[PDB]
Amino acid sequence: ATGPRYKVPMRRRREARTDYHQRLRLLKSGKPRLVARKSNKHVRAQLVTLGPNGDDTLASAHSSDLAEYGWEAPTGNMPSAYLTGLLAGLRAQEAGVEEAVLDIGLNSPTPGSKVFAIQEGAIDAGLDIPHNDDVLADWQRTRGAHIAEYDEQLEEPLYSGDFDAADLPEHFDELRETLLDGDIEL
Amino acid sequence: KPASMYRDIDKPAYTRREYITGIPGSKIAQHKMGRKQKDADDYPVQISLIVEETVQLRHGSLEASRLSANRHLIKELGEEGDYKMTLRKFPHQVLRENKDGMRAAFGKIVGTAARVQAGEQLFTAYCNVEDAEHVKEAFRRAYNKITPSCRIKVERGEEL
Amino acid sequence: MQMPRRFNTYCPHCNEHQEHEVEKVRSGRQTGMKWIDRQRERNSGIGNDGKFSKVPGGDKPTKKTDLKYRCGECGKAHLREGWRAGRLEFQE
Amino acid sequence: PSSNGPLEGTRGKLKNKPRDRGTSPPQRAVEEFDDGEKVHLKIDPSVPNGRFHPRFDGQTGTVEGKQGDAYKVDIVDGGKEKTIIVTAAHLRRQE
Amino acid sequence: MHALVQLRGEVNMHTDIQDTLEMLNIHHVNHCTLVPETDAYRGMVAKVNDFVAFGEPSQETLETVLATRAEPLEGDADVDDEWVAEHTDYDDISGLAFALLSEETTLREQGLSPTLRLHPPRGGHDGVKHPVKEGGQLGKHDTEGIDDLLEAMR
RNA sequence: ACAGCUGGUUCCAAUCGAAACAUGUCGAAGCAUGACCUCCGCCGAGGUAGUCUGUGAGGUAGAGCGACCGAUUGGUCCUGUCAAACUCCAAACUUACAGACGCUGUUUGACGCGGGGAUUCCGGUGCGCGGGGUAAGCCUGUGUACCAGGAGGGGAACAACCCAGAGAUAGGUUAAGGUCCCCAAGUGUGGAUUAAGUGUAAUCCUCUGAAGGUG
RNA sequence: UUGAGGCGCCCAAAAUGAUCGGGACUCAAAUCCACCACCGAGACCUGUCCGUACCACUCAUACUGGUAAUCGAGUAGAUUGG
RNA sequence: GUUUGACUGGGGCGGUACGCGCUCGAAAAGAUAUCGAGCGCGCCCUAUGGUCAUCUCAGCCGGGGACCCGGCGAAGAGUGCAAGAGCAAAAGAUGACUUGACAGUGUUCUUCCCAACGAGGAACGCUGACGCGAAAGCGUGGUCUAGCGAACCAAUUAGCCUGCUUGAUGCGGGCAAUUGAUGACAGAAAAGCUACCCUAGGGAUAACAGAGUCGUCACUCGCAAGAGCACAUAUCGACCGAGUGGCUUGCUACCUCGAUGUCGGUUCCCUCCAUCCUGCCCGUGCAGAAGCGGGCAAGGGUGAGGUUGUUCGCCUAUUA
RNA sequence: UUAGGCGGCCACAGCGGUGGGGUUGCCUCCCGUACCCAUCCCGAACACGGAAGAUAAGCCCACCAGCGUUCCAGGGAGUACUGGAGUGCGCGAGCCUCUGGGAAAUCCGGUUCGCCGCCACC
Ligand SMILES: C=C1C[C@](OC)([C@H](O)C(=O)N[C@@H]2OCO[C@H]3[C@@H]2O[C@H](C[C@H](O)CO)C(C)(C)[C@@H]3OC)O[C@H](C)[C@@H]1C
Ligand SMILES: [Cl-]
Ligand SMILES: [Cl-]
Ligand SMILES: [Cl-]
Ligand SMILES: [Cl-]
Ligand SMILES: [Cl-]
Ligand SMILES: [Cl-]
Ligand SMILES: [Cl-]
Ligand SMILES: [K+]
Ligand SMILES: [Mg+2]
Ligand SMILES: [Mg+2]
Ligand SMILES: [Mg+2]
Ligand SMILES: [Mg+2]
Ligand SMILES: [Mg+2]
Ligand SMILES: [Mg+2]
Ligand SMILES: [Mg+2]
Ligand SMILES: [Mg+2]
Ligand SMILES: [Mg+2]
Ligand SMILES: [Mg+2]
Ligand SMILES: [Mg+2]
Ligand SMILES: [Mg+2]
Ligand SMILES: [Mg+2]
Ligand SMILES: [Mg+2]
Ligand SMILES: [Mg+2]
Ligand SMILES: [Mg+2]
Ligand SMILES: [Mg+2]
Ligand SMILES: [Mg+2]
Ligand SMILES: [Mg+2]
Ligand SMILES: [Mg+2]
Ligand SMILES: [Mg+2]
Ligand SMILES: [Mg+2]
Ligand SMILES: [Mg+2]
Ligand SMILES: [Mg+2]
Ligand code: NA
Ligand code: NA
Ligand code: NA
Ligand code: NA
Ligand code: NA
Ligand code: NA
Ligand code: NA
Ligand code: NA
Ligand code: NA
Ligand code: NA
Ligand code: NA
Ligand code: NA
Ligand code: NA
Ligand code: NA
Ligand code: NA
Ligand code: NA
Ligand code: NA
Ligand code: NA
Ligand code: NA
Ligand code: NA
Ligand code: NA
Ligand code: NA
Ligand SMILES: [Sr+2]
Ligand SMILES: [Sr+2]
Ligand SMILES: [Sr+2]
Ligand SMILES: [Sr+2]
Ligand SMILES: [Sr+2]
Ligand SMILES: [Sr+2]
Ligand SMILES: [Sr+2]
Ligand SMILES: [Sr+2]
Ligand SMILES: [Sr+2]
Ligand SMILES: [Sr+2]
Ligand SMILES: [Sr+2]
Ligand SMILES: [Sr+2]
Ligand SMILES: [Sr+2]
Ligand SMILES: [Sr+2]
Ligand SMILES: [Sr+2]
Ligand SMILES: [Sr+2]
Ligand SMILES: [Sr+2]
Ligand SMILES: [Sr+2]
Ligand SMILES: [Sr+2]
Ligand SMILES: [Sr+2]
Ligand SMILES: [Sr+2]
Ligand SMILES: [Sr+2]
Ligand SMILES: [Sr+2]
Ligand SMILES: [Sr+2]
Ligand SMILES: [Sr+2]
Repeated sequence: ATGPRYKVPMRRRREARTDYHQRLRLLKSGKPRLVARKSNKHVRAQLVTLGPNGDDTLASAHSSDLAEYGWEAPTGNMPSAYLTGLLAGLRAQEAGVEEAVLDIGLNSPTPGSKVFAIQEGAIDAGLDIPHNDDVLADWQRTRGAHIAEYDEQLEEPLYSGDFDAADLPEHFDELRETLLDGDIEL
Repeated sequence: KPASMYRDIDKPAYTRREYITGIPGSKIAQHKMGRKQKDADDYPVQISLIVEETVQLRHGSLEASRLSANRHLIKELGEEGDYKMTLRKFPHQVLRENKDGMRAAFGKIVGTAARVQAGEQLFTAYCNVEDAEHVKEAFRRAYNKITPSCRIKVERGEEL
Repeated sequence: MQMPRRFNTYCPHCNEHQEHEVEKVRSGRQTGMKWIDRQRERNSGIGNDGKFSKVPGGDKPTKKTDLKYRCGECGKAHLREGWRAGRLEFQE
Repeated sequence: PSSNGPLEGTRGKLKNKPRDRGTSPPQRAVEEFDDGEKVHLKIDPSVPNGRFHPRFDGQTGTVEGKQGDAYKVDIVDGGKEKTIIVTAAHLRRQE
Repeated sequence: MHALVQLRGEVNMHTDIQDTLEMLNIHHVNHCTLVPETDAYRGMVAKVNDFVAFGEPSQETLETVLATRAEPLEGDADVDDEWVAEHTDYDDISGLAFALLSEETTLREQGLSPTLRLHPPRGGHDGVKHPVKEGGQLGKHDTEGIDDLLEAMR
């Protein structure tokens, strides 16, 4: 910018998208990174391996294509997150991937957050990831109990388009259920 | 002291005032001379003085020459004539003298000199075509008080 | 630097972690029944002695902190190295 | 010299050029080498741990196994052979 | 293909230079060798530039010399057409001479000593204290100049 | 008596051939341990004094600084200068590894390994680069070749400047250097300058000659 | 009138007897630019011999034959035959 | 009876370049000297250490040198202490938790380039135990390079081994390791005089003299500011610059320590010229007379005395 | 890649600027605090839940060279410097010839307003 002596941060740092200091610590384990990233309406869960020209993605799982299996609900909540995790956890299981380290990116290590909830799904999928049980949310909030009991405070539908009025966290079970099925086209 | 002691260049460049102390002040009083408000392009004639051998000029030599040099122009052209002479060099090289015996010989700072590579312009005057001979005579004097032989070269002067 | 009177540290014993105190060696006296109390009179007589006719030596501009790390449940201690400290305060 | 410390007269070799200031990329602090591979020893001024003795910058060694995550590169100082312990952060694959 | 000729003694000449000369199979003053022309071979002569006389000889001269000064790998046997033909993949001096110049073979590859032990230049040379350009005898030469010498050192 | 101090230590020849330096030492006129010299045994196919190319290390020369840094002019942006302990730049060059050519080694066994015996630890000079000192046939570094421990030729004489590294004997051609005599070889050729005996003096403690001036 | 180059002159004083080694030299026996022919080492080439190393033969380290462009200086010192 | 070190442009005095770290010297790899230039270390901190969370600093601008809001701001802040270096979602700041400044055993490099050598140091592993974190991971002290010490002896610590025919008791010998220091810092416990001297040696090293050097000294030259009532140049002459000499002094340590007799003087011989007189000259602020300055010139001369050993110098009277 | 995730090289990518782009699609700004979580005070942030609105920011897309930077041309410059050699010159400091290398500043003219990898996706 100013002159020759000037120092311009690595691109991905200007952009403020990669925390290299943390990244390094991650990269050390040698295990693939279970990339967990949010979005206002969506939630992604990539499984990355290191490469000669840049990281490789051996298995992803987007909340969007979560409906591809029969999800008629929103795509930016705990039920959503968990599932997406378990989905990528499976696909990854189909690539020879057995263990990984949770890469929560620039997000925060908050207890019960969707990320940990994403991490919980990949674990359940069969993958081996260093975790901390009591940091994960309670099985219910993972289902959608926190949200269902919210629509109980109705008077106005929790949703716009009709998925249903009282909402069905059971659906969560229904979908999860459908994933443990051997057939299911991944 | 004799110029023989510090006329050649043989010591390392020694000018880091941040490490040197007791450095005597320059004997030079003016680098800009004559009508220093006008400009160099304002004159037809531009005669400079060139040193023919690379050397070291103690500030006492610069001033000693610059003095008697300019002093002439002031005489022949008035203390406000239409000219402007200049001394582009400055005494940066610090000079020491070991004044005991050869034990702990590093000297004590005594002077300052200006390293002038051969072929350079020590002085540069700017005068009108008329006083061109008074400037040449003003240099003939100045080059008698520095160590190297010199050339009085015209930088702009078809009038001859 | 001071020194916490009771800090949580390890020890070359119980393969675990407890509480280790901080006590500057109060040392001990001269037995009188040692191998030096006898050869002090046997390596003498009339004249000089060399090591027995010698005197104590000076010290460094500081004294390392010589300690003894006593244990809580246990009750015994070991020995580590010392640090050149002009002083030291076993805070509380 | 005036002192015989490891960094004696290493202002030049152990310092980054302006635009190379600050933290370094992780890609090379994790690079994996194979026993036998020739590597160029060069310390990364930006990196602190895993440095070999400066006197060995510029040496081209042969990875002969590793210790911990760090490598054990073989080089030859003058005529004496030595085994240098260095971390990837300070290594570059030859050729 | 160039003709290298040491014209300056060993005393006081750098070691890395003298070592180069010996590498180019030349061990005594007045000894000569026929060196190819590659990057490698260039670097060497360049480095010896001051204690030698070099250049490319005329097929003619190269013959005159080979005739008078080539030797087996061991022996007094004169290297003459017959000799040449009876041992070399060639038929006569000119035959050999052409290959050396064309850079197809080497005095060694044939069973000839890499060195052509010449004789002091008859009438003396142009001096070893200046190059050819300054009127001396050191450095690169004119195919004619080179000959003038080699010729004179039959 | 002991001495790390001076002196001396007796026959021939053949092969190789130093160190005058590093670390420690009441050590500096001495030792010890390395470097280096040599001898013996072992190993068994590579080795690398040169060059070229490829992959790396580097901030000295130079340069430059509205690129840091600290110096360092003046004018009502413009204008005047610097840096062993400055650097936006940046060599030549030195240097790690590999390949190639060269050279070398596999009956002359290299590279390497083990063992016996040393000497040595007052160095010197030229050149290149240096640091100190007005300087020095000074003091102290560094690279290198030489003296030391190197004949012979040349340089008037002259350790280290030039040629030259040298078994005996012999014939020949040359090198440095020289060809008027002393003194082997030209009172050589074409041409110009000089009138001072300038000069007939590569290098140099050694051969001076300066600023300035010269119809 | 002015610019540039060459050789020379002035600047230029020391102690037993002046000096380019000396003599002495001036269209040179100086200087510079070219050129021609020579003189001149133990170097280079070459005949013979010697030593040393290696090869063949051999019990031999006795003969004989062979190779050295890539062997032949040396203080301290190590080694070995006399 | 012994001790009373070493370095050192001779020794003494002074100083420490006597152990350590940084920049430069150092000639772009590594190594590299001097009483080389700049300057430090012989500790300090129980948080000023460890981790995690949160955050971004100097300086500047604008709105209400304390505080508050916004903006510019790759780093100029801070990081214990020299210097050079590292660092910005941190190695810096804040908060909280924590005490890894833990036990033990190694690898490698450094110490000591190459190339052998101890203590000390560092990077990097493994076992045990801990601390923080969601986790990867980070913590074998403070971001890196200084802050350090052998044996003998004393004290202290865990377990175990052991003490002369034998049992009990007491007191000992030992494996492992901590502390206490040798700074002359790879560790001796330790003052001086000698002109009454002595021996071994050294020109490896000083004093006279020689030799090199010429800063110093003596002399010259260039330029010529200035004054000389006007006038640089009759005469005087600053500054600066260029040199010659080898009489002064200093420097060096080449020659001489199995000795080259040391100041001044005297006596007797030769020489130099930068000339004091004498000869011939030029200028003059040259009337003359007497000078002042200068040129050629070394044939001849340049003397006697008072103080002081004096050289030098001061003084007297003669003198061309 | 009709707007995405993870990257490598880490300014050719910076600084500054112009123009275009989004009905159930994407990314956002955005709407809102019952919960997990949260602020030494603030749902600002962090965290959670959700679409009424928007393409004005961001982001993606096309382009601009004024500043900064990368590389290139020509000029500077085979200049500065330099490894090897010389009975070449200079009183000397130093210079020159031959041989092998060879800048920097600056000026003018081009280039540069990122490149490439894996995954997901009308
Ligand atoms: C730290 C150091 C100490 C010591 O070790 C190296 C050594 O220990 C010592 O000299 N003195 C100690 O005094 C304290 O403990 C002992 C020690 O020995 C004394 C006798 C002495 O050894 C001979 O006379 C003693 C009387 C037995 C005394 O008893 C209490 O040597 C240096 C002095 C060195 C500087
Ligand atoms: Cl995210
Ligand atoms: Cl204590
Ligand atoms: Cl190392
Ligand atoms: Cl020889
Ligand atoms: Cl004459
Ligand atoms: Cl015999
Ligand atoms: Cl009288
Ligand atoms: K004497
Ligand atoms: Mg004791
Ligand atoms: Mg440097
Ligand atoms: Mg032969
Ligand atoms: Mg002849
Ligand atoms: Mg000749
Ligand atoms: Mg003998
Ligand atoms: Mg013999
Ligand atoms: Mg410079
Ligand atoms: Mg000798
Ligand atoms: Mg004759
Ligand atoms: Mg003469
Ligand atoms: Mg002494
Ligand atoms: Mg030491
Ligand atoms: Mg270096
Ligand atoms: Mg104790
Ligand atoms: Mg010591
Ligand atoms: Mg005596
Ligand atoms: Mg002497
Ligand atoms: Mg006598
Ligand atoms: Mg006279
Ligand atoms: Mg006379
Ligand atoms: Mg008398
Ligand atoms: Mg728009
Ligand atoms: Mg000369
Ligand atoms: Na003194
Ligand atoms: Na007894
Ligand atoms: Na970096
Ligand atoms: Na004795
Ligand atoms: Na010694
Ligand atoms: Na001694
Ligand atoms: Na080869
Ligand atoms: Na230079
Ligand atoms: Na020595
Ligand atoms: Na020699
Ligand atoms: Na002679
Ligand atoms: Na003459
Ligand atoms: Na001998
Ligand atoms: Na002592
Ligand atoms: Na050790
Ligand atoms: Na003189
Ligand atoms: Na003298
Ligand atoms: Na006398
Ligand atoms: Na006279
Ligand atoms: Na008297
Ligand atoms: Na508070
Ligand atoms: Na937009
Ligand atoms: Sr000097
Ligand atoms: Sr002059
Ligand atoms: Sr007894
Ligand atoms: Sr007693
Ligand atoms: Sr002390
Ligand atoms: Sr070097
Ligand atoms: Sr003639
Ligand atoms: Sr003529
Ligand atoms: Sr002149
Ligand atoms: Sr005279
Ligand atoms: Sr011989
Ligand atoms: Sr011999
Ligand atoms: Sr030999
Ligand atoms: Sr005594
Ligand atoms: Sr003295
Ligand atoms: Sr650290
Ligand atoms: Sr006293
Ligand atoms: Sr007396
Ligand atoms: Sr007179
Ligand atoms: Sr006297
Ligand atoms: Sr007196
Ligand atoms: Sr809100
Ligand atoms: Sr001279
Ligand atoms: Sr001079
Ligand atoms: Sr080129």
